[PDB]
Amino acid sequence: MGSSQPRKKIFKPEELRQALMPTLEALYRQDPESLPFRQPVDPQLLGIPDYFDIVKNPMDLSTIKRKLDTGQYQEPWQYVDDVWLMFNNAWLYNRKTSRVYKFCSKLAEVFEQEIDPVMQSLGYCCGRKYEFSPQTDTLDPEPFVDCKECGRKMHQICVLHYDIIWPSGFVCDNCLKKTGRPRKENKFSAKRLQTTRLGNHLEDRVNKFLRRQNHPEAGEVFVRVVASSDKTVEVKPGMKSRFVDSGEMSESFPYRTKALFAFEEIDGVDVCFFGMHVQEYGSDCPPPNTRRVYISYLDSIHFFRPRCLRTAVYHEILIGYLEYVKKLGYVTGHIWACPPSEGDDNIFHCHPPDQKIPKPKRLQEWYKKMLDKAFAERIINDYKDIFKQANEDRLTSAKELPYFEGDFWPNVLEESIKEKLYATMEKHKEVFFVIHLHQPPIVDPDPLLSCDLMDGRDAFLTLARDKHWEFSSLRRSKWSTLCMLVELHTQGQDRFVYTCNECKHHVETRWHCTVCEDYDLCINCHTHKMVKWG
Ligand SMILES: CC(C)(COP(=O)(O)OP(=O)(O)OC[C@H]1O[C@@H](n2cnc3c(N)ncnc32)[C@H](O)[C@@H]1OP(=O)(O)O)[C@@H](O)C(=O)NCCC(=O)NCCS
Ligand SMILES: [Zn+2]
Ligand SMILES: [Zn+2]
Ligand SMILES: [Zn+2]
Ligand SMILES: [Zn+2]
Repeated sequence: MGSSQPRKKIFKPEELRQALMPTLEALYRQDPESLPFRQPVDPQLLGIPDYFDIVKNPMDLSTIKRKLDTGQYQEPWQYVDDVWLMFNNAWLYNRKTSRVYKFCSKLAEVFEQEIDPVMQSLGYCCGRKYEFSPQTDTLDPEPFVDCKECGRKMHQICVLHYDIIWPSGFVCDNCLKKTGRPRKENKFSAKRLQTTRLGNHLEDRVNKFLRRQNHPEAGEVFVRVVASSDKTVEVKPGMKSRFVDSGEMSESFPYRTKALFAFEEIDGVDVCFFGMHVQEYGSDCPPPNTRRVYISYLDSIHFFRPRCLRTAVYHEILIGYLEYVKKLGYVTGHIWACPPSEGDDNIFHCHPPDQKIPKPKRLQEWYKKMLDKAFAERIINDYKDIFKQANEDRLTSAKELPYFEGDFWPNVLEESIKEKLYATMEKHKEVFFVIHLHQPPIVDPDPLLSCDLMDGRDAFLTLARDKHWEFSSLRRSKWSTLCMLVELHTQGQDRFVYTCNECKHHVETRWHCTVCEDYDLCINCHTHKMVKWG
């Protein structure tokens, strides 16, 4: 099998030895940790005939030193692969408690600190071996790209390369430094996602908050509504025969759902750190859901910089949301603060293994502090839990409880008719919040964004699981954000028509304003320099 690549970087044996072997020596210097690894494992000295049935490809320091002196290593990645094979054998065969397993983890920490600067001075991304997390014996490997000039294999996630953005292929950073040419701009950014009044209100609120709270590490935050659509929730069959047939409740309740995400600039690239679905029941929706908003789902990835401000910005985003719908005319908001089930991710496909998933008491304090902040700034008038509120203006019927898609209470009520209910309600009081924000109709000024990927939380989880867009680390979150944003930019389902903001006519050729969010004067006629678009 043939392909062609003439100006490849090829390394002569001694260049490799001179560069690589200072790391193999940093492993030998580890005493006693390197001692079980200086020779090929001998199962007849150790009494473990299992071993060659479990470790199919042995490797050791000495074998690597041999290969490195013979020249058996053409590229540095083959060396790197062989030391990680050594470590992976040990980590596999021995129990996580044994001595050797821990020796290995020390050698590995040494190798990680030594091999990275070396591999980068040789013009590579790192010296790690990465594999994706297990899903549902084998693990899937991270992907590589080759520099069309070097031929040097790099980690696609390390260099953040994607052909859709850059279709003329991957070109290493240095070869571009001789090239004179810099990277051409990534146009698929979060900032360049279609703007909305809701999004603008939220990002405008957080960014002045972060400036008022000067921090050098913080980057800009972009908040984007990436989907909204009009849906209905049908009352389920038990409650169906008991109240819809009677005409006491409408058969279904219309609402608009919106999905919005926040991104922060970190190391000069977009990182998605927060995501949220909401349901908004307007002023034409029948009781009991009239003029109500509900927070369907809330998820987050803890890499916001700096850590000490992450939660405060999450609260402001939520708080900004309350400020926005209150002004548009909604009256009450509802939060179901229920923590995710064990193995279940909300929105993001692979949270960091060490991000604490909170207990419901912690989570309820969390929503409590956020709401207390909103009350203080006069955005919320006040808030109580579900039982104190139901009892406070009485209620005797199941039809007076707000009825939201996927919420707990519709399903408690469905289960109730086959085979006391106030007892079912009071047990979970603290987990369900009712928020009082405060008449003419509510009119949403934002248009509908049709986006199947974000039409509810399942499509994006599914797609990321297949494409391995994990959010398990900063580097992996950067890559998943990169690809998420390409999906939002290029496969949404919305197509855009252009109108003259002056003459109300459809425009093709037009003059577009240099400052304003979306302003296009037709040619047939504003205070800004304009350039010609479309
Ligand atoms: C709700 C959320 C956005 C708030 O995040 P947050 O402000 O960073 O705080 P959390 O409630 O996650 O945890 C904050 C602190 O408590 C700690 N903590 C959280 N859960 C813990 C647990 N199970 N045990 C011990 N400590 C815990 C964390 O380590 C963290 O400490 P730090 O400042 O040293 O890092 C986030 O937890 C999240 O995305 N939750 C997952 C899904 C969820 O909330 N459920 C569904 C919708 S509400
Ligand atoms: Zn790498
Ligand atoms: Zn190159
Ligand atoms: Zn700080
Ligand atoms: Zn015109």
